[PDB]
Amino acid sequence: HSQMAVHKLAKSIPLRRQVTVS
Amino acid sequence: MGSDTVPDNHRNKFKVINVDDDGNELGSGIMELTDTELILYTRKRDSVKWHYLCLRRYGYDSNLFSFESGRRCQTGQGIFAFKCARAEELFNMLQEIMQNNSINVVEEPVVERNNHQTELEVPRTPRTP
Repeated sequence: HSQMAVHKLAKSIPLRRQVTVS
Repeated sequence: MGSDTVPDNHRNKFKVINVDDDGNELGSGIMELTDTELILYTRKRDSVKWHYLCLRRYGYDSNLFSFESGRRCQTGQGIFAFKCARAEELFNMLQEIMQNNSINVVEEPVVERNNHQTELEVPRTPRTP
């Protein structure tokens, strides 16, 4: 984990857009 | 600093909140989109910085920064949720930062009409009831 900030979701969210940047 | 005619006016970050699965906010970090890095400042010590396009699929909802990067390091593998007001800036910017390096940003929603793709069905045939 190394602390960091950006937590983990492991699940999509109700987004308004959909740009999947590889 | 460096003595070679180098300006400083080149900082574009976004105070994004590091949220968990549920989304009840954890702390708060500064998302940075340098010329070649997504340095996500946090705890004034930990820097969750990716290689920009090292992600996998990035999105956003009004004022929510969503970005997912494949297995690498920092925090781990999975989707990331962030809460900010400059969500537009970050996104919009990124979208531009990608066109500069021909980065991949496979966009799905692009307002279609009728139907572009075709599915297996035709030609049809009469059943004769």
